[PDB]
Amino acid sequence: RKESYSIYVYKVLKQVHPDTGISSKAMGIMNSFVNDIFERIASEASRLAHYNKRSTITSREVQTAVRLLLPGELAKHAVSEGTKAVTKYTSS
Amino acid sequence: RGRKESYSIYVYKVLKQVHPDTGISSKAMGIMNSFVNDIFERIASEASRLAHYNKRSTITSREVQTAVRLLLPGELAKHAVSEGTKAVTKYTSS
Amino acid sequence: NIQGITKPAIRRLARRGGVKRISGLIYEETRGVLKVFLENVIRDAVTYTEHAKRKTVTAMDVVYALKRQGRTLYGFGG
Amino acid sequence: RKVLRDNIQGITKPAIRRLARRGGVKRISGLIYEETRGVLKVFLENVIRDAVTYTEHAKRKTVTAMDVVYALKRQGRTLYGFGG
Amino acid sequence: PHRYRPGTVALREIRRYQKSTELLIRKLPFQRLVREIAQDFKTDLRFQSSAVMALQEACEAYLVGLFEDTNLCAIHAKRVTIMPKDIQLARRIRGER
Amino acid sequence: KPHRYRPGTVALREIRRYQKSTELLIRKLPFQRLVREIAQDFKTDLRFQSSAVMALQEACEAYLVGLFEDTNLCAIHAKRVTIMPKDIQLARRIRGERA
Amino acid sequence: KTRSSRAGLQFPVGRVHRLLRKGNYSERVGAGAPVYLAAVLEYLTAEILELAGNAARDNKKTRIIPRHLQLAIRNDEELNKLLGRVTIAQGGVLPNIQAVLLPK
Amino acid sequence: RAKAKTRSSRAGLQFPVGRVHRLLRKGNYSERVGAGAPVYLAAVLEYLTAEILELAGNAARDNKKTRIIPRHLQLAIRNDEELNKLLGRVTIAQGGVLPNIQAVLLPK
DNA sequence: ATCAATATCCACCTGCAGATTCTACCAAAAGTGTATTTGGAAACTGCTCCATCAAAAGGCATGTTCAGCTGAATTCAGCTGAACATGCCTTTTGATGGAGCAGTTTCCAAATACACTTTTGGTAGAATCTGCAGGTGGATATTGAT
DNA sequence: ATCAATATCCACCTGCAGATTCTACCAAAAGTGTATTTGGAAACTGCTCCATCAAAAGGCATGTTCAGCTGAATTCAGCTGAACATGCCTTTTGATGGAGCAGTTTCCAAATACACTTTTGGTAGAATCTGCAGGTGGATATTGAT
Repeated sequence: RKESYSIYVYKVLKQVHPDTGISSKAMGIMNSFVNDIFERIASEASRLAHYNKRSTITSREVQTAVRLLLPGELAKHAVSEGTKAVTKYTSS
Repeated sequence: RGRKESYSIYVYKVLKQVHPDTGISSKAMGIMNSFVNDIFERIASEASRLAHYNKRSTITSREVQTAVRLLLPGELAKHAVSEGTKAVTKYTSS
Repeated sequence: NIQGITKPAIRRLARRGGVKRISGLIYEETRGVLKVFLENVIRDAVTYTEHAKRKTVTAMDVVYALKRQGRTLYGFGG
Repeated sequence: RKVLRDNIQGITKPAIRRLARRGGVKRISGLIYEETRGVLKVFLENVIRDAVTYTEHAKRKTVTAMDVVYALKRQGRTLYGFGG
Repeated sequence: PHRYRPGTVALREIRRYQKSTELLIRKLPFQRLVREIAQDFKTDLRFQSSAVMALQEACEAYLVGLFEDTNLCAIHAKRVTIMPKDIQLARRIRGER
Repeated sequence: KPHRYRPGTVALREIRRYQKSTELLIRKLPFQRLVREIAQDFKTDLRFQSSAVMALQEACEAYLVGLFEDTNLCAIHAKRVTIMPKDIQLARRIRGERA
Repeated sequence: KTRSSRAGLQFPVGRVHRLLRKGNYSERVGAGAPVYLAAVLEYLTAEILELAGNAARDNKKTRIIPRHLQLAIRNDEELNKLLGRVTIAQGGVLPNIQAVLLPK
Repeated sequence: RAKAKTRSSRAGLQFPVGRVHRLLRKGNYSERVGAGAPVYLAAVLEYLTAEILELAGNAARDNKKTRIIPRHLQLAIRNDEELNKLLGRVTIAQGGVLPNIQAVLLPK
């Protein structure tokens, strides 16, 4: 079994555009995009923990890495979304 | 205390092997330390990716070799492969 | 086989790159540049193929070769 | 505690001229100097932005050489000689 | 006998191919090229056809981008005609040389 | 005479002089002020190891020198000898700095 | 009941956790890290799909295709910079003719 | 108890095989590290060091100096095609540039 | 058109800041013994890639005509380089207060470990829906002639 | 641009088939509970090195004047590259065999992990050694002539 983000991309698409669809090639693009940004964020957070002699990647490393990788307003909204989702997850 | 490791003594040893009557300024030694750390991280991270791509949990000399072949520009690669192979076999002959 | 990259294919590429007028020398020059590019990308791709101990260059080998050359390509696995 | 302002004008016309010389330039339009100050301010802002992000993540108040070296490397401008 | 003036069909072609996304090199000659170059490393390698297609997308996107830079270089020299010297400047500044 | 060199002669001399040497070409204290001003607008009350200021200055000077080389080639390309803003812009656009 | 639903997200928090755990990134992965990373990935995906669907409605399509993704990426300053070194296959280029090449 | 031999002496190296092994093992490159990986890696790092130091020492001799400085490292890196490619995105602090004046700028 | 003026080259010399050597303490390799993990040898498939081959669709090669672009030539206003005086402000060397970097210690909130138990995403046929073929012909744009 | 004639562009349809969803099953993954361990935050502090201030000197920024020569603009033609007709052929489309290559599946020797103990290699700091910065001022090369 080979996994991908297809179903998740699809669900986000039905959030932001309920009537719009997406072709198979376009979903391959989106999948590559998710994989790309994942490896960028993770590998930057890994370097961040190394430089600071910590064995753990926490949301603090993910947030700093987002601040180094995304350009300006994308970074600000991404930090907002990550903080929101963590706060809503801890509450349970 | 604050003990700081570095490649300086090994760089210096190689210096004495290739030019026994030549010294090196501390800024030039900092360049050489920077270089060693840099090439190290390129090879180790390419080998990590190689093990990960093929679903292996171990970095072996094979991943190091193919990383060297992807990273070094040609004759550098060839001679680096020779020195690495030589050192490995010499090592394994205890 | 390089000459199979034809003058009109090269014109088509230049048109998409917005070029309106083209010197007669460009085609040969283009064929040189293309050749170097391909030799680089296939070289490393083959190297991934060889490390995996395969003899089928896969799409993912190409993706990795393009990636370590700073030319990330989407739509083929990453 | 005194106020830092307008320090991009410390990058003078003569210093810019020298840098162009090292870069091989024989003759320089009069508009180059403000252009160069703009390009330098942007470059140095980007580098320092990231170096301070490393400084903050480490809960320090002192930008180290290593923070700067990490920012330069993140941005494709690896610098040798300042790892100590 | 009706004739378009020089450049008019060229502008027409720019509009068409900038609106489109199809590959502009024919598949078989490029696959032949890929297999020759590759054989210059280990003969009789197989290729997944999606691998050949990945190579082609990479190659055409690279040449198209290079032609956009070359075009800016030609225009910088008060010209509308791209010349080998424009390709050369573009690649030198790109760090390809 | 009163002796006078022709325009270009002293600049060619300066190219040879500065391409032979490696000293920083920007005055040190003003560059440091620049670094502290930029950094303080991002987090008040940073200090700097002086090592970090010299690393910033090496990086900046090597960047400007490199860009000026590329700018020079752009000026030569348009059959000029004098670099102009449009040459810097062409260089930075082709570098992908601001395409 | 899953961590994704718990955090308000469509992207799979569990999968993202397993992928950090197994990616040779660090010895340990904190509990908030994959929540936060999944949220970032979902957000960027939504931005892209928002713009690409917009571009597909301005060409009056109902199916997003790679071309709409390229139009979405390149016409947006921050996304174009984030993805400045990315080739989208079958994406083409923006329509763009240098003014000096036009007639008259 | 047997006499201790460094792994470096065993591999015939000057670079430190055991340090390279620990750095591999604590770098989060992979769960485990093969015995021969730090020897090969240390070998390659020593070889590249020898190459650079060879060319930079020649450049110091040419400039009538016995101490290598960053300028000598720059001269060697940029005058060598393969080193210049390998280090194509690196700044050598205090390195300077190579003497180069475009033909069209020289007096006519 | 040698000559004056200027700059660079190159060799000299010696103290001292910087480099090299040495020395002793100790962190971390190395040896040793044992537990755990793994990746190859043999084996069994079944997608999947190449080697054929052919008909006809398009797309390319070639040769001619000429529009118009590139490049040479020429002119001239005015910008930018070269050379000067002046004196600011950087560099240097130095002394000093103290911020905070870093080195250590305790000890929990937050992590890993392991056993179960549900859930989900992948998968793949079958059943039901946008998008390309591709008709157009009808605008839209271009062109030579006034 | 005015205008008629010519060529290509393109909004507009309509079906059908090729993709995109329903139907449905199931291991692998995700979650939940419990038992543990532990990395890193808090607190506390020595002592490196950072910020700041000053003097004194003299390097280098600044501001000015002026004309050499460069960029800009213009004119013109030689010749190169766009457009086009024509007729040939390469590529597309697609079908067929079948080999051999990926790609899982266990079994287990061989390799790697990891704690504890011992044995140096490597670092810090002190002590010693020494290029060469940086000051000389002739020796040679280049420049731009009046």
